[PDB]
Parts: sequence; C-alpha cells; structure tokens
Amino acid sequence: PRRAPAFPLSDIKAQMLFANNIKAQQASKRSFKEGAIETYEGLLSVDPRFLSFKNELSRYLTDHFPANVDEYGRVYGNGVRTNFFGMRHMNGFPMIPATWPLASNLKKRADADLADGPVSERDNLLFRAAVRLMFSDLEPVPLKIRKGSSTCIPYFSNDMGTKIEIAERALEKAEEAGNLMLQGKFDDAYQLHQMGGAYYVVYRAQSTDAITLDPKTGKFVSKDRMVADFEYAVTGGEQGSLFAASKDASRLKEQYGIDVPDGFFCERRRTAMGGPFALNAPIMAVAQPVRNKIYSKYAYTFHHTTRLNKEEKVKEWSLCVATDVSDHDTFWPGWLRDLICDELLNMGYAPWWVKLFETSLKLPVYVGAPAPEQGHTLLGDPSNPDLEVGLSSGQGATDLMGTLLMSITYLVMQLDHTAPHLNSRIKDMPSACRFLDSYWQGHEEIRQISKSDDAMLGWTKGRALVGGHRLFEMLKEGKVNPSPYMKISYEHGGAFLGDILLYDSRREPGSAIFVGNINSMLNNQFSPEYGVQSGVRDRSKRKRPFPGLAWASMKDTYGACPIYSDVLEAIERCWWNAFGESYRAYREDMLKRDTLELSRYVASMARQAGLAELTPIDLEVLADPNKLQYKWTEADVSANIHEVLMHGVSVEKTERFLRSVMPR
RNA sequence: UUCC
Ligand SMILES: Nc1nc2c(ncn2[C@@H]2O[C@H](COP(=O)(O)OP(=O)(O)OP(=O)(O)O)[C@@H](O)[C@H]2O)c(=O)[nH]1
Ligand SMILES: Nc1nc2c(ncn2[C@@H]2O[C@H](COP(=O)(O)OP(=O)(O)OP(=O)(O)O)[C@@H](O)[C@H]2O)c(=O)[nH]1
Ligand SMILES: [Ca+2]
Ligand SMILES: [Ca+2]
Ligand SMILES: [Mn+2]
Repeated sequence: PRRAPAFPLSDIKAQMLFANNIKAQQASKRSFKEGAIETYEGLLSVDPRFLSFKNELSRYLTDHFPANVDEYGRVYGNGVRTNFFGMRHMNGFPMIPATWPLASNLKKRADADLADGPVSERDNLLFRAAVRLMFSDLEPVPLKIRKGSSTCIPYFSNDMGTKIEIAERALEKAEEAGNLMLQGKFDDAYQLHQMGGAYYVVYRAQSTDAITLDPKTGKFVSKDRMVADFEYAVTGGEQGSLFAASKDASRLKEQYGIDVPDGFFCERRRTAMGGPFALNAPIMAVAQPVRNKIYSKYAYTFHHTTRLNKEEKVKEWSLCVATDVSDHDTFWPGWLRDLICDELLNMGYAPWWVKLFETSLKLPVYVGAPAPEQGHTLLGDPSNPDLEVGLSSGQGATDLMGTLLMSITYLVMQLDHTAPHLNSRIKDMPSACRFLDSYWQGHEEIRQISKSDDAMLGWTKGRALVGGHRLFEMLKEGKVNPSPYMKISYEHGGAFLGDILLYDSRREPGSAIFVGNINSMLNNQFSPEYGVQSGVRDRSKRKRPFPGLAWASMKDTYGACPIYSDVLEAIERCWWNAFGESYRAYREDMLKRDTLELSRYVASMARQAGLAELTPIDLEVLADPNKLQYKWTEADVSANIHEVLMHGVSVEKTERFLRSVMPR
C-alpha cells in the first residue's frame, strides 16, 4: 500500500525514455491499433471464405472428437483434451480492455495467502541451493541477439549493426553503470549507458482462449479475462476495479464493416515487457551460460527436446502429476529476486552486476496503449527503481527466474506432502546443494521435469509414492492449495511442453505415451499469433520467416496423435468446401516456395538443395522463431539455421566480460 | 516495426 508514481508522456521523466529519433518517438506516441492479419500470404484472418471454413471445421471436430480426459485430468483415447472452438477468433482484433500492469503485487499475493519469503529454513536453503547450482561453474559463450528485435528504450533500433554496438558497449560500461547504481545514482546510470529507465509494454496476443458452446442457448461463450484498470494497477489492488475485458467482436461490423459470424470473438491479449537493451544485455550475457549449465548437467529435469525424449523419463515413474500455476508472472515473488541476488553476492558475483540484475527486476514500465484513449503513461519513477510487478517478461533471464522459482517450489511441494523422510538430508547449505543436485539429475524417488511453471511431478516405487497419490487426490479435490508460494493445481488434460501425455485404460506413467497436441496444430495453422509480414523484406526479421516449412515438420510433430489422419481430412474437406481449392495443395506450394526462398538465406543450403538435412526442429523454428525462446535452445537447432535467425557478439568480448562478473 |  503506497500508490506508485505515474507520469504522462509529457513529463520529462517519460520524455527521457525515448531517444531523439523517429522510431523512438513514434513508439512513445503509438496509439491503440487493431486489424485483420495476413494469416497466410494473400489471405486475411477475416476473409469470409476463411471464417466460414473456421466455423465449419471447428464445430465438426468439437462434435466428432470430444476430449478424452478423465476425472483426474489425464487424457486417453483420441488425445483430444478440449473442444476445437479455439480458432473462432478474429486474429488481429484484441479483447478491449487489455490490462494495466500492477505497480506492486504484494497485496495480490498476500490476499491469495502466499508467503512473503521462504517459510521454513529448509526452503530458504533449497532456494539458495538452486541459485548455487545454477550460477555455479558457468562457461562463456557469445552473446547472441535475435535478428530484427527492437532494442526498445531508449533507441528502438531494429538494426543488427546498431544492436551489436549497443551490446558490446554495454558489456563494456556494464560495470561502470551499476557501481553507479550501488551509489544510488540511477539517473546518471541511465543517461550515460542507458541502463535503466523502463520496460516498454508490448502486447503479444494469444490467438486462442477458451470458447464454449452452451447447448442450452445455442450460442457461444468467451472465457472472461480479468484486467486491472489504471487506478487498480497503481494502487496494487487498493482501489480501482478489476473486470473482464470485452471480447465481443460485433463492434467490428459497425466499425470496419466486417461480417462477424456468430460465436467469433476478439482475441486475448497478454502483456509483456520490452526491455532496455543496454541493461538486458549484460544480463543475457550471463543468462545463456546458466541456461547452458542447467540444460546440460541438470538435463534430466530441465532439457526436453522430443516427445519421445520426455516419454523416456516418465515411462519409469509410478506416478505422474501434471501441475498448473495460473498467472505465474504477476505472482512471481519480489523476494525471490532479493533472495537470489543475496545468494549471488555470497557466491562471489561482482556487486555491480548483481546490482544491475536487481534493478532490472524492479524497474518501472511505460504503458503504451492498452485500449483506445489510454496509455502513454509511465508507471514508477525511474530515478528510483522500486516496482514489484512480479516477473517482467522482457527481462534477460525471465525463463531462469520462472524455473529457479517453480522447480524448488515443486520439490518443496513433494517434500511437504510425500517425502518427510527426506528432510534430514537437508541440514546445512552443502547438504542442500548435494540433495538438490541429486534431485535435479533425477536420482531421488521423487522426480520432476519442468520449464518455468510447466512441469510434471513424478514418484518412483518407494516411500513417497503413497504420499504422492494423496497429493494428487488433494489437487483434484483442490479445496486446498498445496503450496505456500504459488497457487498450484492439477492440469485438466495434462500435457508437458506442448505434447500431451496419453495414458491408456491402465492409467500409468508406464504404458502412457506423449503425442503432439492436435489442437496446438490447428491453432498454429489457422490462428497465427502474428501475420506473415509480407511487407518485411528480410525474412529473417519476421515473426514467421518461413511459414510454409511448418508443413514439412507437420506429419512429424503431430503424427503420433490418434485422430491425426482424420483431422487432416476434416480440413481438406472443409477447406475445399469453402475455397474450391484443396488445402493439401495450398500448403504444398507454400512449402515449395518457402523452401526456395530459404535457400537464399542459408549459405550451405545449395541455392536449391532440398530441406534434405534440416531437422524437424529446424523447421518449426523457421516457421516460428519465437519457439526458440522456450521449447528449444541454440543447441537443439542446426548450426547454420541458427545463424539465420540469430547474430552474436565477439566471444572474445563477452568472455572478457563474463570473467569480470563471475566469482574469481 | 512491439520483449526474453
Ligand atoms: N518474454 C516473454 N516470456 C513469455 C511470453 N509468454 C509466456 N512467457 C513465459 O511464460 C511464463 C508464463 O507462463 P504461461 O503458462 O505462458 O502463462 P501465465 O501468464 O503464467 O498464465 P496462464 O496463461 O493464464 O496459464 C513466464 O514464466 C514467462 O517467462 C512472452 O510473450 N514473452
Ligand atoms: N521464455 C518464453 N517461455 C515461453 C514462451 N511461451 C511458452 N513459454 C514457456 O513454455 C511452457 C509451455 O508453453 P505452452 O505455450 O503451453 O506450450 P507450447 O510448446 O507453445 O505448445 P502450444 O500449446 O501448441 O502453444 C510454458 O509453461 C512457459 O513457461 C514464450 O514466448 N517465451
Ligand atoms: Ca501458467
Ligand atoms: Ca506458446
Ligand atoms: Mn502442462
């Protein structure tokens, strides 16, 4: 309770956030904007033929293939875990009130009965152990930058050249600034090395949310989505309201003269931080090496590539629970940040860098335009970083923050309800590192596989096993939250990292298999999160460089699905039905075309040799480079293919930097 | 042209 400082774009504090160039300026002023997307080149998400197709196809599947999810959120049968009404959105038009970020989430947490720090000393050691194991013996790698991404505040450059400069410069003066912040001279810090200021709110829209058909009425329903209005966000819950955004698509007709079929809605719009690159870089410089560690040494619980690779691990469990956290980001504890920095200091990380890290995690945020007639407000004074927004997504290590948190959270959920007999193994700090280390390599009778908040908890034949079953039962009755840190619960129709866990009549981690989620396929093919940006000349700077290729890796990724074959026909039909064309064909050309274009961007790729030596991963990643942020890493992607989408800095330079940072 |  304090009420955070807000400033209008006019205020000098806001002005200082955007540089004296066009891109910057325009970003500061950009107003609300919506509109159809080019789902595929030449086709609009709103084309009648298409909406019609979407309407027919979505009903037919929902009708003919109802989910096969048991009383325990385990999917069996057809692998369908929910209706296919996902696609019924006007991709391009967001739900309208689109939320404001909270200046502070303490009340939010408290009011949800979640701790304001480790509750037991054990946990305190476990969290710190996670910090220890994770930032331990890190090994330097080039700092790689996504091509065509915006440096955001204060420049907003798109230019790989300019970025590499900003970055190299950053790693250079990174220490200077920061020692500057230790002195509390946050402004000097930003003015001289543009490290600070604020995050720039960016609205990644999730093209498909819950939509249902009330048999009773005959009309559809959109899962209400709660959004906090300004007053709410500034007071952190104290005043203001928190209502549902308006997903009604009818407006589209009166506004833009677009025929909106019944049961079609505006999409859900998640918000996300555009991090000040000057700052975000010195962080990524360390983040990636950490990534490399946990993904290697602790690959059992952290590195998951294929649906068979996962299957392997879960096959040996005697119990497998698919957990679920909702609104992970806004709940993320401020104290885990401070805990972490503290441990990092103890471990011996240069202060200034830790100080950069900290600041990075309590920075103000500039809200663009959440709705028509809104925004252009900067929350939190940048001269004195003190926000508690939870976990600012743009941040260089947002994925590591989410795991360091939930991994320990989950293990603690297991220690708490199924393996008391294990506590004695966690006496001092070391014992903890030792134990956590074992747990992470998948060597205890309790096991885990995760990514930030997505995970699967397992128990092997042993003592805990009986406890496990109790926990699972608790999550089903779900009248009680099993954790003191986050609100956890069982995932109805459990799946991990995009593949669905398909049990059979036996219902055991043993005879169960993993299969790509079919709905995911449908959503990806007919409900892209971004359009094809045919405007953008350089395809490697687009959100979907090579849309067409995804067709190749399709049979592969979604092959294992039970009703696969069927779906492909339902489509073929419904498509041919509303277009006269054959979908199979469409994608086949698209594939052929894109395959050619690709060879232009890939060197070794003989300027016509086939997709020959490209791995499926390589494909889905070229059709969607965003997946390189979560589901895959530099290592699971073909060498040269990675160069297409990324560009790094001289190792000689990042290495020199990494050295000055880490514990001597 | 708006993030990891
Ligand atoms: N930088 C970034 N991270 C993202 C983005 N989307 C999801 N994430 C990552 O995903 C996590 C959020 O978990 P999700 O399951 O996607 O969503 P959520 O906000 O937790 O809650 P629900 O969507 O309601 O289940 C965070 O830890 C973020 O780091 C995005 O657009 N940008
Ligand atoms: N850093 C980051 N993490 C993400 C992003 N999207 C998802 N994640 C993380 O990865 C997990 C699985 O993400 P999902 O969106 O459920 O799965 P998916 O592989 O994209 O498959 P679909 O269901 O088809 O969208 C999440 O729990 C998040 O923590 C993203 O843009 N950035
Ligand atoms: Ca979640
Ligand atoms: Ca996703
Ligand atoms: Mn899951």
